[PDB]
Amino acid sequence: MTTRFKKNRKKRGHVSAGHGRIGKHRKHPGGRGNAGGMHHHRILFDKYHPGYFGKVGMRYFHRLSNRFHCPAVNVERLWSMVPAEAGAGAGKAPVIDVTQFGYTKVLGKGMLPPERPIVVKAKLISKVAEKKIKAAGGAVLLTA
Amino acid sequence: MGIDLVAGGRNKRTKRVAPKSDDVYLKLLVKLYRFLVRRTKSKFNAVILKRLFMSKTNRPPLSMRRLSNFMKGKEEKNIAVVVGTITDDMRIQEVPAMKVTALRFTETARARIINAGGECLTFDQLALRAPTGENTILLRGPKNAREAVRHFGKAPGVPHSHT
Amino acid sequence: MAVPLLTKKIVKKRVKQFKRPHSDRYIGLKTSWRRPKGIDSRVRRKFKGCTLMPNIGYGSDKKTRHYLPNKFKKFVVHNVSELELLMMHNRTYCAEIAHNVSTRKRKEIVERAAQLDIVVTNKLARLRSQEDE
RNA sequence: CGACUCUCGGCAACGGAUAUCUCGGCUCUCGCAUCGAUGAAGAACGUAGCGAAAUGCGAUACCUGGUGUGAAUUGCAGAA
RNA sequence: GCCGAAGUGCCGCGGUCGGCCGCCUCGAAGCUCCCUUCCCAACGGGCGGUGGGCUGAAUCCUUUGCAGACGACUUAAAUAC
RNA sequence: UGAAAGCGUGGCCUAUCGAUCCUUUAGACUUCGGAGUUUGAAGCUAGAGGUGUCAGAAAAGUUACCACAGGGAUUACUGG
RNA sequence: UACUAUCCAGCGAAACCACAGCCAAGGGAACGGGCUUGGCGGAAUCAGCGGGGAAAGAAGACCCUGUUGAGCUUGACUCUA
RNA sequence: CAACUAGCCCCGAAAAUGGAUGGCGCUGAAGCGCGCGACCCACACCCGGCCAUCUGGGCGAGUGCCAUGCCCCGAUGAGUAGGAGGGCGCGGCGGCCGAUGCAAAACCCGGGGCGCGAGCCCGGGCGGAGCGGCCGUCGGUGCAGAUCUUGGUGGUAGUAGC
RNA sequence: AACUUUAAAUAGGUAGGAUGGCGCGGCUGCUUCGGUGAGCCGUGCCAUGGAAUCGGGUGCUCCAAGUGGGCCAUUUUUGGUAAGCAGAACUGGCGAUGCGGGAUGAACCGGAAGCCGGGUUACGGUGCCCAACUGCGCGCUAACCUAGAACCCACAAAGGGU
RNA sequence: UACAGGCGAGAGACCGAUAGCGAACAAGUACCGCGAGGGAAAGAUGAAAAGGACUUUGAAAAGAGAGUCAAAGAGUGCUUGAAAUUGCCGGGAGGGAAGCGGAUGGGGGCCGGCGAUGCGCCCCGGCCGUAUGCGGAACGGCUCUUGCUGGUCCGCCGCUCGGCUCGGGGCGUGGACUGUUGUCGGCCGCGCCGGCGGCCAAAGCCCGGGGGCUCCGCGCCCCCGGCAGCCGUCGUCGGCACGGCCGGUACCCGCGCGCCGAAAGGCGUGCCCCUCGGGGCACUGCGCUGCAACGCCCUGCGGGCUCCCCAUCCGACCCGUCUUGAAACACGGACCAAGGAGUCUGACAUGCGUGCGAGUCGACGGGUUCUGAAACCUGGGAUGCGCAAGGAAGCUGACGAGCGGGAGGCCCUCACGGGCCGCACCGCUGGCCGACCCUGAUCUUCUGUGAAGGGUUCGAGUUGGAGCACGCCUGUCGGGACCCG
Repeated sequence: MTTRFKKNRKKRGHVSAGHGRIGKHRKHPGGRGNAGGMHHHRILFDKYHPGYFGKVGMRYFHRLSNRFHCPAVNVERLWSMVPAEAGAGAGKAPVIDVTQFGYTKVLGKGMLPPERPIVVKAKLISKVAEKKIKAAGGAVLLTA
Repeated sequence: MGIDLVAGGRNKRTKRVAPKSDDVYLKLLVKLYRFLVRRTKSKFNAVILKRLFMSKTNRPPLSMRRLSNFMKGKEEKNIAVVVGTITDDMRIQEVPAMKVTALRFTETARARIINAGGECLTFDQLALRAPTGENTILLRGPKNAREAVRHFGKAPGVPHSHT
Repeated sequence: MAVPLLTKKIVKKRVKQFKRPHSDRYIGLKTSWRRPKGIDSRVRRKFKGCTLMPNIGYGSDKKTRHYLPNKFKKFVVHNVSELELLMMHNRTYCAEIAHNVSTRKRKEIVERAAQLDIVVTNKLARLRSQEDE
């Protein structure tokens, strides 16, 4: 028996929260702020997945350093790295490579298990305090 | 008649060659297993038949990691029977060889496994050279793990006091 | 084997004939069986005399299913090409000329059918279409 | 035992369903810009040989000039 | 002659006539041709052949008022108290 | 506290109590987003101010002037 | 006593209809035309009739309920010309 | 002779539409209590045949092909609400094959036959221009109702009536 | 009932082993004034073997429909004079149940129902209806103020009879 | 960038006259209302009007003839012309009888069906010819340069023989739906007869003995020993006589294969028991599952199906709905035709399928075109591949895991089992990360740092990922949202 305003399930997903209960979230408001001004993206994207293709990754160009020991800016190898302040990379599963990732922030200590030459340098822009008093200098390489 | 007697009539029925088996290659392959199993002594090939019957939405992808880790000199390079597919999200250069047979391989896997050693064997060959089904492990593959046991929906499935 | 099974099907009959309840007094209500959905029907409750319901057990022997009473399997034959398939069977299958087929085309079906030796009902259908009682 | 009551068939009457038709609707898509006191949108009432209507038109009234096509218009009459 | 009933049938006589393994014969027991009751009684009807006989009723219109919602009831009129 | 071993997370035991919001109080922590400093504000964690229809809408009457959806789940009336 | 009804000639609807139509008692949605059991068992019908068909007309106006209205009142809630 | 025990029968035991061990009727019962045999008797039980479903087998080495096939098992099967499963019918579309003025579709048919059914098939009659089967695809897709909607037609009724 | 020393029955819980025991020897911040102990790890030993019986198999996970008004009988039981009453306790039914029986009856009795032939029963019957002994055996009953006649059930009592 | 109007176009898995717009047709018409406004019904003769002159009846309308037409069974009720209803007539039934309208059985009434007529053999008539040689070829196993073995067939000549088919002649066996009867086997019932033992066996009768009771005696009782005898009940075995039903046993059920005997049936030999009559017991392989009879198949008829009458039966009124319960003295429904209600979408969950897979998702777009398509392609963006906080943020999430039950495999063993490796999966105990709280080395832009050791806290984590896209069913939400109020 039905009249589809009983078993159909009432009309609206309230009374399951309203006086009945189960599921979802309960005890609601936490912090609030930020608005549409202070907004999107702090990225975390792992270094281990690029570290897989570090060895064959002379498509992000090596130069003075060896074929195996490869300069790669990881910023322009990671898609959608762009709108966020910094991407720092985690090391999950072992890496057995002599890769070199340049980052805007690093999970450094991360560098220590692939200490077999890695090049972990800071990003001038990571500081913030660099004098663009017209002048010239630091930024980060990029692509979409 | 009985309620006891009705109990026998209401029994199991897991049983199914899958509701729709679209893949003709899957369908002929299970026929090959069906023919050999009743003409051989092999418990193992009978297990394969069930795993290729009921669902494909249950067959688990298996990474190169953990495949390598249980053949660690305690299985001397046997044949790994992989129900679903090999996937390639690791680099160690794995074991220096291994004969891996599966239902399906990824295109990356076909290149990667054979250039580490052994040979990517098809399940057609597995049936051919081992209807006896010996010197063989059904290697592994999980879906029961951290993500997606009852961990579904939006916000999972909980520690457990209330849900 | 085949012969006593034929005898069982033809002589016994479950030609029960599944009539819908109250078909007799409401003309528009159809002769065709439809299952009484309501609890309140006597037919649903399985009272005898209220016309017994169709069930699988009423069903005939597997061999004698879709057979003509001659023990031939009936096939409606559209054209000359289909007669070649029937030729393989001979005794087992029958040829019966389709409704669509007109009188001239019936004749060519009959003469070919004679060669196969599957004369039964094929000839009979054609003869009426000519002019005959 | 006519009859009556009932039933069916065959032939019908009833009725306008069904099939098969469709110069129409319906919906989508495309192109186009272009009303008026210089008297509109809309109405009214007339005008065709024989017209009630629709359509067309306005006392220059089912139409005019000019132009194209190149012989019909037709229910009947008729002009030649 | 009886049984009045719901007698409608029963009983008696006498020939005639059929049937009678009642008794005796003939060819014969074969004529539904080597299991298929294969119809065989007669209460009744149908239908011919032939020997008689019965020589009409009823109903309509009309009418009466004895009678009536209309039929009907109840009277009358065709050659005569 | 008691010699200590011990015992003590209120009342010998069984009743005696309260969501999100919001405020209030504590934590000197975070954020106020172009950078600071300082007021002020907003957060997070644990308490208080409370809903007695007590798992927690924001609510007074009348209708014989009445209306409508339903009900014999149900009255007044018959019957049982 | 008139005019109907009735009967005629002409003319001619509607309401309403699951299927229909004889009772008694029994059990049963606890008051039957139908079932069960007994009694019965006029074709074909007309004029009448008001017991019955819990006849028909009307989603009971009453009465209860609905998180359904509206009219009204005010020391309701909340606003306002 | 008295007091008891407990059987049936009698009284106590009076209601309305006439009436109900259901009825007739029944008295060495057809009553009442009880015994003994025989017997009667549900879709139950058994045996056999058979259907589907479920279970277990089996048979493809190709080169007759349904191998989602075929064949052997045994047990089981009511069934509302409801679920899942496997089918049928209609309209149109892509494929494929057929049918036709020498008579299509449609419609009629106390005419035949098939399927458990959904339905299908075929004949005869009517008819006069296009249509159906099969494999995919898709729906404005199947009716008995809804105080149903719209059209037709009864009984009422040749009646109330005028 | 709101008393109980006492105190049943029917109900109810647990155990009857390899998801176990035992030997060996490791660690700890624990615990012991003490390696003392506790727990948990490696390694070895012991099978039908831990009452009975059964498992036409069982265990496990995901997801969704309907239901969300129940009603009845035996038994137990509270309120009420009672009720086909209102409300609990247990269970079976109806609901979701025909068929057979109770004349008849949604719930009682018998039994859960595929389709049939043949057999055989249940409940309940065997005078006739109405299939089937007017069968046998042994009693009782004579009813003019209601003869008697099948659980539930169609009512019935105190009390009286030389 | 927009476009439900207007104008002028192209199309659709659009609709097919109760549909589609209100309107296919004179439609915003006719009509309704005082008005605001409301608003239909209504397409089809035929190729061509060849739209029925003329004759006749009738007041006329019409009819009947005729003419016309491929067709008037097409006459402006017009193509087809369904259901309901109505008429005629026929059949069944009957005017002595009771109705759910059906089922079940039989008869009538009505009608379709029923091997082309089978087989062996021989004679005539008819036609053809193999083998082998010849001549031209599609084939095979294979090899696969290349090789060797095996082809068949047709053309149609040579050389030798022979066979088949239609019909007729001549002989033997006997086949055609369907109905009937005999039988073997299986299953089940049926009545009847017989044996032995149990229950120390004893009722029992004759013979013998004693006792009691009766104390009037007959008689009655009781007990004990010898005895034909026959008994109620329990158990078991044994034998007959018949029948129903199903099936004819289509692979191990059954059975034959040398001989006689109509027949059934019997006929070896050794062994052992009995040692009589007879018995039990041993000893080969193949092939294979229906027998007797009658009718007729056409003359003629069995039969099937519908109605009716008679027989029989649940007949809770017919269905649906509501309800605990519907026949209900609940509610709706005179009847019938045609409409007529879980749809479609966006975003979602599960399941199932498909692809690809640490990625995945072409189509905003651009290229291009056979043009609303299809094809091609871009960077991506979205989602995932790591998380956890309210937030700042996080040494920054890489050291890396055990145990028990575990399919299966491996090893040993003849097997039973034992041992080894152990997946799926499940349960459990840890470590690691974030949030939270402690711990805070060496160091250091002066408070940062985070080695190091922990915690009845907590997470949608890591501890050896699985997704994403597309689709379908079902569930879910917004939508008119199952339909209607």
